[PDB]
Amino acid sequence: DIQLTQSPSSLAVSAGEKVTMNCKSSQNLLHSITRKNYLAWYRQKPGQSPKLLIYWASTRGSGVPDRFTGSGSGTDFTLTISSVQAEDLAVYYCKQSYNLYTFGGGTKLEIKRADAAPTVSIFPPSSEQLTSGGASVVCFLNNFYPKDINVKWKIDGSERQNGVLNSWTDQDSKDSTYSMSSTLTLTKDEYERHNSYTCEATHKTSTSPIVKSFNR
Amino acid sequence: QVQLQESGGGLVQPRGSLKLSCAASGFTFNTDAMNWVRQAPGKGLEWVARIRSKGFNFATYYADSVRDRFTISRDDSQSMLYLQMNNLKTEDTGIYYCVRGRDGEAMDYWGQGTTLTVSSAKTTPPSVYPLAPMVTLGCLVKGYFPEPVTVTWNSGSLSSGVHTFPAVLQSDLYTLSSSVTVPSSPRPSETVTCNVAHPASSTKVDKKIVN
Repeated sequence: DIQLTQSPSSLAVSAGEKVTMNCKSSQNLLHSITRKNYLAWYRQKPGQSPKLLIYWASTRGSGVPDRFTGSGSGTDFTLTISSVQAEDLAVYYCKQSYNLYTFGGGTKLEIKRADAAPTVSIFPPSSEQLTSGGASVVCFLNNFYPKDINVKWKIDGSERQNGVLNSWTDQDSKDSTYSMSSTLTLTKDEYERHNSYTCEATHKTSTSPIVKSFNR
Repeated sequence: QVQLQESGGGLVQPRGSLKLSCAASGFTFNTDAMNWVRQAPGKGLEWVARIRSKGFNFATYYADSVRDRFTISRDDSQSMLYLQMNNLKTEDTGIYYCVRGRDGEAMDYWGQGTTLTVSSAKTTPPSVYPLAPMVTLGCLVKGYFPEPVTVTWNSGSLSSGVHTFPAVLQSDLYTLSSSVTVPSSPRPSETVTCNVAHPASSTKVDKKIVN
C-alpha cells in the first residue's frame, strides 16, 4: 500500500506569486520499461468535484493551462503553480497509479490579501422560534481578512460561553475574504430573563472590539 | 458534453445496504473503465472501486477497506454504473463520486457526487426561521438530519451577497445559516425569500424575510 505524503499542509500566497507544494511517495513510481512516473495531481475547489490537472508526473490534462507544472521522478514530485490567481484556492491532491490508486492528504492553498474588517450584524430571535420554546440569537461577521477573529456573546454584561455554535466559510474565490456565523441558543424562558444582548468582535483590523447590541 | 449523474445516496443504518447508480453521457461508455471515489466528512479523497471494460472482461478491483462488502458493476447498454453497498459501516459515510478513468491514463471526469450517511439516527425535518433586522437579512435552518440541506435566495435570483455557512452538528442535530446583503432599497420594497430544501424528509419551505 503505497502511501503518499504532501507538504506543506497549507500555504498562503499572494496573487501573481508562484508557489510550490510537494508530494513524497513511500514507494518508487517510475516504471522502468515505459519510463513514466505514475503520479497525478488533482484539485478540488470549495464545493466542487476534484479536477484533473496533471498525469505521468508532468503532462497537463486537456484544457489545463501552462501555469501548472508537475515535476519529479521516483518518490519525489512537486507541483508549481505560476501566476496564482484568486481563483486557484482549493486543496491539491497528488495520486499514484503505480498499483491501484492512492491519494495524498492534500495541501490547501489560501490567498494572502489586504486586511479587511468584518461587517457585524446581530439578529434577535424570530417570533416563530420563540413560539417554539427556544431562542437563538444569531450574529453574522462577514467579509474579513485574516481568518483570525474573536467573537464574544455578552448578555447584559456577563460573558456567555455556553450554547455558542460558530462556523466559518471557506475563503471566497471572489474577494478572498472570510465570513463567520455565531449563534447563541438559550431557552425561550432564559431569554425572557435578560435585556441587552451583544455580539463583540476583536480582529486585528481595529483597536477596539466591534460591538453590536439590541435590548429585549 | 460528458455528464455523470449519481443518485441513490441517503441515510442508512449500520449493517444496512444501499445501491448508488450513475448515468454517463457525452462519451463512449462501453469503452472506458469506470471508478468510484469517496470523500469522508472532513477528509481527503479515497479511491473505492474500479471496473474495466468488456475488452478486459469487466475486471473489477476494490480497496482493502471495502473489499467483499461492495459490488461495482455496469450496464453498457444503458451507460449506467452501479455500486452495491452491503454491511454498511459508519466509516463509509461520505460523498461518492462517479469517475471515468481510462486504463493507463488518469481520472478524467468526476460527477457531482451523492451523499451517504450511515447512522442509527432518525430523519428530522429542518426548522427555518427568518432572521430580520446595504442591509443583511438572514435565515436560520436548525435541527435537521441527516445532511445535506439546500439554501437559496429568491429561487436563485439572488446569488451574489449570499453566504451559506457550513452546518454544525450540535446535539445530534445540524444547524446552518445563510445571509444575504442587498441594497437598502430592494427591501422591504422588494421581496427577499429564503428557499430551503431537505431531501431526506422531502421538505421545501419558502420563508419570506419580512419586516
